[PDB]
Amino acid sequence: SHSLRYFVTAVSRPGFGEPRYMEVGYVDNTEFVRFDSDAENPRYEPRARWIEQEGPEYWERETRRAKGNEQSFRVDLRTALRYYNQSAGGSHTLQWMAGCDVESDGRLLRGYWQFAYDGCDYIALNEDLKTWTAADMAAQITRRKWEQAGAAERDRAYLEGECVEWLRRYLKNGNATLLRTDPPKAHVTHHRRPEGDVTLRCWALGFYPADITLTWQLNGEELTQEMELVETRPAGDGTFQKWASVVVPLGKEQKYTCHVEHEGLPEPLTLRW
Amino acid sequence: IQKTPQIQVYSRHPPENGKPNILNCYVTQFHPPHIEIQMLKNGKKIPKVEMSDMSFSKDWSFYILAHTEFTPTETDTYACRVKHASMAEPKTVYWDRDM
Amino acid sequence: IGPGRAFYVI
Repeated sequence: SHSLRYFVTAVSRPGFGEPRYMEVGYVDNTEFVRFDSDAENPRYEPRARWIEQEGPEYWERETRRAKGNEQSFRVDLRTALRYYNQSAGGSHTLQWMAGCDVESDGRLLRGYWQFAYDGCDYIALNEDLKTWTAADMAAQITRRKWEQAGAAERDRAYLEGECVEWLRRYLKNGNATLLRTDPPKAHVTHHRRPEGDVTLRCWALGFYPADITLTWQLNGEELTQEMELVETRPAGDGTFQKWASVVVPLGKEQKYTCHVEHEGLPEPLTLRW
Repeated sequence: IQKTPQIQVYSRHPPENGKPNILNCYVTQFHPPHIEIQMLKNGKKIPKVEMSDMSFSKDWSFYILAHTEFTPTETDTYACRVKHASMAEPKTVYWDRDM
Repeated sequence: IGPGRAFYVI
């Protein structure tokens, strides 16, 4: 199962001239395109070696698309100051995420399209892709405007059309790093503590793609709120890392079990110390 | 204001003295977006550091990665210092190689 | 290829 996802952000900077508009594109967990309005002569650039041999007609079309969006977000930004009556002195943040989840058989499972203002949800396209969900009475103004204007339809057409078509195309050119599943390197480590007991940390290194669960068990029972867990972090080699740890009594470190589930694991691992 | 960053300092591979590596300062889960991230070796700033992986936590909190090529030595100390609006003063996090 | 706001503004 593959996905093509785009993350868009525009942030205002009062006094500090025009706001910053940027776009980052991903396939699965792999970055491949970038946009930044603070670069002089703002144009679209490749962020993965396997995409750069797309042609100029592609990039120019992508420069055209972004710059067009750059305008909508400046205009959208000022509208936010009236829906909410906020100062024209402070800077604000508007977010946007759109993409598609596609099964290996070319069929999609889910498509996203959704906006967030000042770090909080705002409006979002529903799973069924037909009506909008507005967060508040400031966001519901937009709903009516876009329902009458039949906005939802055009949005739906990208997801169903171009997104699927270009993912199938993307997936044939960068298959070296995209069509790959690399297994986790797991183990458990022991660390004595000043407080008199022990910290057991479970490791999972070098796996790809990035979806993974790490878990601790005390003879079959899970200690979720007892473990401390970091977020999945990139190792920078196309692979990822993660760990989770618990605190156990000296002498009972071997009663606790650690499990790792991933695509790169034919059968789910089980580890102890 | 609106979420406090979660800073991690680590290397691509488990470190070995004398063998080239990459130092990652992974800063995540914050808001607002504007943020500054410096890498420090023995207290002085390191000149060229690259920025990657800007995203949203499916709940919109931001993510950003800082990385650098380096060679672990027994006598040198690494750290990443990050200043955010939710934070009173810039937080410096030190690399510990034995996690 | 990304999506376009198509000037469907709020």
